[PDB]
Amino acid sequence: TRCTHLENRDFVTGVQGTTRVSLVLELGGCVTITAEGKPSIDVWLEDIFQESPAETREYCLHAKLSNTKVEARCPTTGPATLPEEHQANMVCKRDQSDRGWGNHCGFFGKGSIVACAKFECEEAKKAVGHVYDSTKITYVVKVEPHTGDYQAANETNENRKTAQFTVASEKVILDLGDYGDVSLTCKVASGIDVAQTVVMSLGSSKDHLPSAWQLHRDWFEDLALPWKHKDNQDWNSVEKLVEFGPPHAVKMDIFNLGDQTAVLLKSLAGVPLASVDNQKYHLKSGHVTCDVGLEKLKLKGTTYSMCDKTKFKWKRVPVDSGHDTVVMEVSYTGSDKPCRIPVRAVAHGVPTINVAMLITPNPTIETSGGGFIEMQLPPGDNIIYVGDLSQQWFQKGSTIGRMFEKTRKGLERLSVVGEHAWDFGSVGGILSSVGKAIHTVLGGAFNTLFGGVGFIPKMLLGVALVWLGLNARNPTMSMTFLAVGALTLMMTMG
Amino acid sequence: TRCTHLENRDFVTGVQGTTRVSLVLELGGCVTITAEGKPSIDVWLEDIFQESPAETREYCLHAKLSNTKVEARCPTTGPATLPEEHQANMVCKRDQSDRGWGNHCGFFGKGSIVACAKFECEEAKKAVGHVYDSTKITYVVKVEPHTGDYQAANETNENRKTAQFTVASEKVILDLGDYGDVSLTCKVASGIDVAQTVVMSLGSSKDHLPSAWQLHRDWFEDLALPWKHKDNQDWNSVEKLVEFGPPHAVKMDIFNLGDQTAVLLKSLAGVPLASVDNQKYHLKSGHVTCDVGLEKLKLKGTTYSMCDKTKFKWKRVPVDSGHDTVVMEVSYTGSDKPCRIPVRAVAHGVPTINVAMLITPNPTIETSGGGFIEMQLPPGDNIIYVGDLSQQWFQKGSTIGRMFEKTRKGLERLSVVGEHAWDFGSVGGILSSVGKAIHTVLGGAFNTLFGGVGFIPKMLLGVALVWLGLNARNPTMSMTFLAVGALTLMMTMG
Amino acid sequence: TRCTHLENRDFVTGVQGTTRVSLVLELGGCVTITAEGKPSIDVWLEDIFQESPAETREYCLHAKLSNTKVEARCPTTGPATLPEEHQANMVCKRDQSDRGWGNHCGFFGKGSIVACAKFECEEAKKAVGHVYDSTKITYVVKVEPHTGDYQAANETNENRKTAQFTVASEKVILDLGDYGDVSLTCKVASGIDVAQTVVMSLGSSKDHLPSAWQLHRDWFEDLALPWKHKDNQDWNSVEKLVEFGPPHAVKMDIFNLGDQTAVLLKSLAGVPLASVDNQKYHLKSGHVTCDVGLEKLKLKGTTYSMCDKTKFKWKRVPVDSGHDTVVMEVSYTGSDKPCRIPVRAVAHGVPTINVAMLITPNPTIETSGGGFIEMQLPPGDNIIYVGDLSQQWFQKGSTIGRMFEKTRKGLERLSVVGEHAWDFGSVGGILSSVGKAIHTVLGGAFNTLFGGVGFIPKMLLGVALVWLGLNARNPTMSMTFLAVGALTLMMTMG
Amino acid sequence: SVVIPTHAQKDMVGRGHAWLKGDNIRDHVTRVEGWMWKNKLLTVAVVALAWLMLDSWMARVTVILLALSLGPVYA
Amino acid sequence: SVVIPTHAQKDMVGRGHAWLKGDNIRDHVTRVEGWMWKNKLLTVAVVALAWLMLDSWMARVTVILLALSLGPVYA
Amino acid sequence: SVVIPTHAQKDMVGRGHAWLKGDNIRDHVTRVEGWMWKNKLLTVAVVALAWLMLDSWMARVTVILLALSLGPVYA
Ligand SMILES: *[C@@H]1O[C@H](CO)[C@@H](O[C@@H]2O[C@H](CO)[C@@H](O[C@@H]3O[C@H](CO)[C@@H](O)[C@H](O[C@H]4O[C@H](CO)[C@@H](O)[C@H](O)[C@@H]4O)[C@@H]3O)[C@H](O)[C@H]2NC(C)=O)[C@H](O)[C@H]1NC(C)=O
Ligand SMILES: *[C@@H]1O[C@H](CO)[C@@H](O[C@@H]2O[C@H](CO)[C@@H](O[C@@H]3O[C@H](CO)[C@@H](O)[C@H](O)[C@@H]3O)[C@H](O)[C@H]2NC(C)=O)[C@H](O)[C@H]1NC(C)=O
Repeated sequence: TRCTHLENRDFVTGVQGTTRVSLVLELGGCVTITAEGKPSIDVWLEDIFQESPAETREYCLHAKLSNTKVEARCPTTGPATLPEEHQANMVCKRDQSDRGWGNHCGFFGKGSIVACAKFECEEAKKAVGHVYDSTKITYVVKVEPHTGDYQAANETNENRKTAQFTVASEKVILDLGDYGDVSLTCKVASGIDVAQTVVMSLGSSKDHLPSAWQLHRDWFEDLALPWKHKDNQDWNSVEKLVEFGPPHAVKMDIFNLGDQTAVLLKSLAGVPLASVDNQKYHLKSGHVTCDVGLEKLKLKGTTYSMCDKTKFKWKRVPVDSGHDTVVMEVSYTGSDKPCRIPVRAVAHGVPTINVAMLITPNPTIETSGGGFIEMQLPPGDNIIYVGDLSQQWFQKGSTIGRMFEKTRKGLERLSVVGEHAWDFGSVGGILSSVGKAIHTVLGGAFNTLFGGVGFIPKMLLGVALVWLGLNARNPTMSMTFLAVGALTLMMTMG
Repeated sequence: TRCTHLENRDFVTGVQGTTRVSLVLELGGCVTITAEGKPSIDVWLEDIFQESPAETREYCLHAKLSNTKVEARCPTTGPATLPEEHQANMVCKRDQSDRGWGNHCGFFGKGSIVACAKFECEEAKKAVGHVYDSTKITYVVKVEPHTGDYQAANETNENRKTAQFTVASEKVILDLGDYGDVSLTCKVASGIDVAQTVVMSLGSSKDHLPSAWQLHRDWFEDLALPWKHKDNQDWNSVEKLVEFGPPHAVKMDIFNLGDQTAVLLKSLAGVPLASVDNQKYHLKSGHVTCDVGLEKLKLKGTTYSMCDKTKFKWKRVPVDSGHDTVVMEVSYTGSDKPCRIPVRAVAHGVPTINVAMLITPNPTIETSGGGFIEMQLPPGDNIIYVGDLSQQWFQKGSTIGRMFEKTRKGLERLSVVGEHAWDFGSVGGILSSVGKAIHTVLGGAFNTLFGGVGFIPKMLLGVALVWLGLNARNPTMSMTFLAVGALTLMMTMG
Repeated sequence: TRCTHLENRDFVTGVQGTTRVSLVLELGGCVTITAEGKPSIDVWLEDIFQESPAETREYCLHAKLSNTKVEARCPTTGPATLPEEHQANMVCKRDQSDRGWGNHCGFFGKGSIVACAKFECEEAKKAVGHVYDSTKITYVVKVEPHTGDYQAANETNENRKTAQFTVASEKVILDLGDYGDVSLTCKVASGIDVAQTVVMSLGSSKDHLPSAWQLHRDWFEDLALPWKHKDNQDWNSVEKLVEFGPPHAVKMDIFNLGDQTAVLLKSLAGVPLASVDNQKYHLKSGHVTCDVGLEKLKLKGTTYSMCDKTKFKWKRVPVDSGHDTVVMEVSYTGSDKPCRIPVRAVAHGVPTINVAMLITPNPTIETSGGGFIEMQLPPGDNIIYVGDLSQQWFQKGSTIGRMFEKTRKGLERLSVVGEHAWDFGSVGGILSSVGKAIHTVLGGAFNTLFGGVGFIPKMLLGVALVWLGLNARNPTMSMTFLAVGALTLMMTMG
Repeated sequence: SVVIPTHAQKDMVGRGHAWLKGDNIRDHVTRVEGWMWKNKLLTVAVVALAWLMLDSWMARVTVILLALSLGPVYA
Repeated sequence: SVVIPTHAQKDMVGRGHAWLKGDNIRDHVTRVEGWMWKNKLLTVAVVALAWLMLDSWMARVTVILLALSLGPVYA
Repeated sequence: SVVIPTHAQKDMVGRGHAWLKGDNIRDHVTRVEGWMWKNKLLTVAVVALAWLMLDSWMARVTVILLALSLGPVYA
């Protein structure tokens, strides 16, 4: 019901006797867990949020200068000084001016001039940063079974369960009802890195702008802008936004460089977005490794008789889904209402073999509704039977395309999530562990070399390494350079 | 006198028989003319201005979106339409989104979505440009004879005259009083190119910014910002300041890129400044070529007797000016006020030889003024006599230093002016004509090639050219490329 | 007689036909001028001073800290700030301390701590600098004819006349009374370098230190000490006298480096001293080049009659002075007190040829006194006849020794004064010009290379160049190295 | 003026919405295209210079691309 | 996504005041220095590879400067 | 630690009295001798080391002087 809404969807199969499933949940994706002899469930991560986090720094994006004072002195006379050079929130500059008899100085030469102004920041032009606390960052994980009834995204499901995960949670039991219980027993250390995550926001929100941005600590702590802290009163580095023109006799024009919001936005391309509603600071790009326990799950509808075959009718006719599946919903015209649906399919001309891999394992029609059936069929011209209700079906695609798409999904998960991609659907093995170690080492090398380098320079460096290896006289150096260049090119695309 | 108020100054010396002097009056410099038998005069360019010029396109630097609308259709229902499209000041975008039964669409697939929003410009966020007219632009030239009186820049001089040169003026004859007439003939066509000049101004009052800038028409007209005319109300290219985010089912976000004034100021580095006053649009950088006629000038106080030797006191003892000259003032209390000052100078140990190059024609104490003297001395120890007054003077420098300074000033004039610098102090010689022609051709070629290229790329191109010259086997190409590279490097540094 | 009061004396013999003499008068020196038929005079530079000279930047040698204040913040609670960080006359420091639970924080890590303290300067501890003015610095030259009466150094001489020289003085004529008139023309520019000289005061009288020092502007302006100007109120670079200890949790210790007068005094070894009385700032080392005129001198007492023989008596018998001269003092006991002393000397064995070269030309007795005589006899056995008196004199030395001493004095004058020594007693010529130009070139090069290098490193570099010349067998390089090394070795000794 | 380094760290990305994904490359392409369109004789001269003075295809391509990339940026 | 090329035309310049003369050069220098400080390991690797593989000092310096000046701006 | 460079200029010394004339040389000699009297074994080691390792007499002497002059002022 839920996974059909989101395009990014993964299927997990749990063979009979399986005790636990390991997942890497991620925002913007759904996971359907199909198990032998147990109901299928949808598990997804709804949001990551903290309430009332601490702030870090307040960069000023637009300044207003109030009062300007200029002091000049004659060449032979000493340097020019102001009381304002040693006051809080003042921006000053020292330079030299050409003096003479025209400027009423006794000698011709270069004088001393100092110009000062009062720095003040516009209230709505200010970039505020917030940081997350490991003990308080909360992960909300939702689980809904396959109840056999369809509800749109704007209709609430009474069988949906929510679990909020802080570091104080070991194992969460969700009473799915007649479908048993499901455990989650998963970790918060595998999520985002709070020590290197900053959620920047702008005070002005009605300017048609995102609420917040998901930044990195190093970039946010190295901006060439004035800064302070909320409880503090005196600004730091006030001369960034102010430029002083060349002196003219006894004058020095002070110029304001305008608003730097546009430059900041132009330099933020590619960063993930975030949200703020009231005091909750959400983020919309993240993941968390979570295990699912299928021990206590229970199949509803095994003691029931079988729905009559000659009493079905279409409510929605089957259609292609967004995930290579068939979705439908039937209606039943009988009084023996709580019963089981006889679904089956056959390729045209092979009527003795069923080819339907039901995702709703045991469909039921109940007094309160039911009838939503989702299946996956092999390519070709099939026939979908629900009792006496036939529906000729032609499934698109091919086996080779399916294998290629599965490989592409694996590669994309590897590119997005990273080393945790080896923890997805892992039942415990040696290949996964060695792959994870190799990927960790490779990622460490790649991040320590080209971590803060752009896409084009990385591609050019890879090509330069490839050329050096190709022209390399010594075979060993040639092989080393070709391998490193190919590795850099492969990692660069991700 | 007036030339002494500026650090930049030029001396034009005329031998006997010279009656016309060709000058390149730069706005920001002063010229002192020292002939024989005639008074010295100061000629400089005051300002270049026009009242009420014509308009060009006006851009928007910060927009204001409102009345956002979205319309989406289901995957097969057809394309989406909005009346707000095909309307003025409305920025729109068309995209596709993922639909399905979760969004109440009968089929899974990509559906058409369209978003629109109204466009407005903030009241004081504009970059308006203006264009001068060759027939209406005005040049102001002022003349000040050397009457022996000194006045600071704050005090007005009653001996000063002004002349305005439009194309209808051409030739203006000034009456300097008892010093005769001075003829000026400035050709306006030799000034700036009005076609390629735009005086851009931001409408944002205060904000601690320059009044206006002096731009080039191509750069201003090739900008990627919305534009329109003053009289019009509808903007063009309204989508330059706006961005649309990825669709989310049945809604897509419209973003405001912010105020681009800071980027514009960042991209205007090195551009000359200007002014607007109330309605007169001035320029602070420029030049004009004038001819000065020295035939009708007279010398005041030639038949005056000589002042008494023992009645001279130092009002201002000699001091070193910024132009390797000496400036002093005296007082006289010996009655018979209209008389001639007996000023001179001799090097120590050589009392039989005078080494004074008076800049004032013949210093004279009148009934109600006189006393200021300006003069130039050779390096070494000197003695300055004004009657019986004595004052030891040590002039720093050397003959080679002065020659180097003169050639340095000539090179600066070439770098700042161009082919008109060959008309400075000209006497119509063939060398000047050939130099002017060669400079015209070389500068034309250099600007055709490297017109819009920056300093660093020009230097790298010159280095590459010299490397090609050195490495090239052929002697014919080696000399050509090495000489061209040397020309490129010398012209780029200047 | 004044030339007899010090060990540094020079003799100038103006042969017949000499009207002017060029001298280099130094502080601590005396010049005796002798002519064929004119009185001898003593010309010396007495003082160099200026009244109320300009005041340059001061320096603080000993500070006075107080109002110590410290602020600390927890590791993840933001930086610590004080209002005193942005105030005047405060020394502040930022560092990180180690926090925990015994520091009453919440997390173990690196905190932020800041310490500030008010900076004051002790009343008596400053280094005040002064700069001379070329138009107000005075050179005091005194002249004293050989009257014939001896006054000690602590007795006023009525016949001594003074001339104070500034830039406004051209040719000062001094009235010596019955001995005629003497003209003087001194070049101030040949004296001290005002622009690159500083007079530094320090301490109080009770500290038992020199009144002032004669420093170099470059050295004075590059000191690493707090500084300001008298008219200022806030010190600059107050962190140079304060050291901050390592942090300890919530504490930082601020230490006073102490009094820097001892370091400054130890750094000033070798610089000359000065003097300061009331508001005058004298100098004790210096020189100026003057030109003396002897044409108006007269010889007194030529019309008197000779004294009696049998009426003389020794008052001070001849004693070998410190400059190869013989000084006597007699007492005539006759009524005709105004008369001429018949002085005469003959070498033993030739009683018919006089040998005395009287520096006191025409000794005369007078009512007030008279009787002092100074001679310069040839080496050997002599006899001094003064009337009927006799006194055997053995003048130690020889002509070769005297020529060697003259050469030694010339070399010492080159060492001390330098390029100006070639103008001493010079009528012009070519040797005094070629040698002066060569010395100017050598001094310029030597100052440009080893201006601020010490005696030991200069000797080391000279030895290194000499060895390089000796080893390297190329003619040109060997000769260059040997010559330059020899020049360095000779020039570095003074 | 004010220099804000571009956010080159992509360690936080996910499947959520991103702020102007890939407009740095479009900005670079627009800048290069504009500079080329304003400077045509210069680019043609560079192309003819590399073509007749170099022998290796890689050398020509590298020189041309480096010139085009370094011209507009360091103007 | 608004790119405004710098005003490289200098025909109109004279002896008057100019707007932030030499600011772009300082911006470029600061950008290069900031990039180098954050990628010291990569810079050392580039220098060492140029030393190892290139046998001419001039080519070595040209390659190093090209890499350093071409990295940060295209990030 | 306030370090005040010594006044090494000789452009103003004449015939008048001076402040602590020829005291830097005396201090240098005293410092060197004092260091050499507290490091007898190290000084002997350096002398014998230059004796044995070198045959050029001037090399021996210059090495000894350089070592004994670089010891105290930098330790
Ligand atoms: C989730 O969103 C869906 C879709 O938006 C929403 O279903 C909507 O319910 C409303 C409820 O009124 C429907 O509005 C209809 O609009 C027109 C108005 O003319 C008519 O179809 C309906 O009015 C008539 O309805 C009766 C029979 O239906 C008539 O007999 C009578 O004359 C009424 O006037 C009605 O107003 C709207 O069409 C649907 N949209 C669909 C089905 O796509 C659903 O409720 C939302 N779920 C929530 C909020 O939990
Ligand atoms: C210059 O100083 C000298 C001393 O250095 C002064 O002369 C000496 O002064 C002392 C007194 O301090 C004399 O003592 C008395 O002097 C006179 C005789 O001269 C007489 O009153 C006493 O019998 C007694 O001796 C001393 O004699 C005298 N002589 C000497 C050789 O020292 C001198 O006055 C000083 N000059 C000036 C102008 O101050």
